[PDB]
Amino acid sequence: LVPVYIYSPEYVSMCDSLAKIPKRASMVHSLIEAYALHKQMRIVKPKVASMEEMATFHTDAYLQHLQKVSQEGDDDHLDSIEYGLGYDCPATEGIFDYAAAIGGATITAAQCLIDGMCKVAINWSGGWHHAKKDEASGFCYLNDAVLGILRLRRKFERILYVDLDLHHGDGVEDAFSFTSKVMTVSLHKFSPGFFPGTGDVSDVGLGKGRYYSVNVPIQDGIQDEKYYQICESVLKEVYQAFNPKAVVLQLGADTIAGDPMCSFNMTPVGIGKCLKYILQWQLATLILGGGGFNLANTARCWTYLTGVILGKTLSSEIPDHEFFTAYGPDYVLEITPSCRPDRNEPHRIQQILNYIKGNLKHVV
Amino acid sequence: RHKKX
Ligand SMILES: [K+]
Ligand SMILES: [K+]
Ligand SMILES: [Zn+2]
Repeated sequence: LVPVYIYSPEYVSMCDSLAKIPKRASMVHSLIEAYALHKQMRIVKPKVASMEEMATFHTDAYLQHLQKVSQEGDDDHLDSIEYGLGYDCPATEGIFDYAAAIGGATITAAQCLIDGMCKVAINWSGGWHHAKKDEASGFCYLNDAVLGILRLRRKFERILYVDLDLHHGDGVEDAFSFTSKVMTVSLHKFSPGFFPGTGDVSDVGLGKGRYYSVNVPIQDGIQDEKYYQICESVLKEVYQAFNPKAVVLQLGADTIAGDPMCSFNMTPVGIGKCLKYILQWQLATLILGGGGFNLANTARCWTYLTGVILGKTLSSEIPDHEFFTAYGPDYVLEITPSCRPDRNEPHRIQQILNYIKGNLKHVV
Repeated sequence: RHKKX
């Protein structure tokens, strides 16, 4: 009944090396440790994913290319553009070891849930949901979320994937778009020009998996109250229709106010309410991180959410620790929404929710 | 192909 916390000092150091989010893993763990939450959890050392484990989703051609460019850090390789390596996903030295580490950590978490040693397994450094079978994408080199679901598949016949990242979890949706045994649900910003450009409400999966992909297109400026209304409405209908045996939850903090992407206007409290709703299902749950580019706020959010999982109220004052100086200007745990408009029209939201309700009527 | 980022 004690939550599993995927952590090792080696694992955090590796995750710190990602160019797009340097030192974020350290800051998240350091704050969690400063609140002493790790003492209330079962700390589990992550394994490194084998080539074969990664090949359960990713193609050998792609994996071999990753390993190749990882050796010398071969930027400007002729085939790199084809495999998605570029501005978003640079071909840096040791990137293969980075991929295998994160993929292994999520698999380890999934294996803990399978063994029944816990009901909640946490990997805050995972959740890289953009990666395709043969293509890096959106800062993601390996889709650890897919690898984790594939592992959970060995025991749980129906798996629900819930993606609360700011961006559409297109990698995970595409991976399972043709099956009805994994349902993916994504709430995300949807607007022409905004990455990755997919995930309209009309995208519902294909073939046998038709209506087993749920997409909730949302506009800039949404805050806690409306977001939870939308989330609770969709998840209630999804839970009744799909009846999941396990849940994979992606909680990218790039929705949080203060993020440089400045799109959604959320606080960890709002996200926490969505988390609580899923947690009271009492199903095996894999918790992943994802986006989050205000590093202090991302740490604030996932530390708060960890407290939520443990059912603990945390002190409002950030305790002194290695990165205390980064928590200005008020050095508190809570985050204040920005004073900017919510661009979501209630009639648009209502139309979206009705479209989804109609789609889920087919799910039987 | 969009840019993230
Ligand atoms: K999302
Ligand atoms: K599906
Ligand atoms: Zn994101």
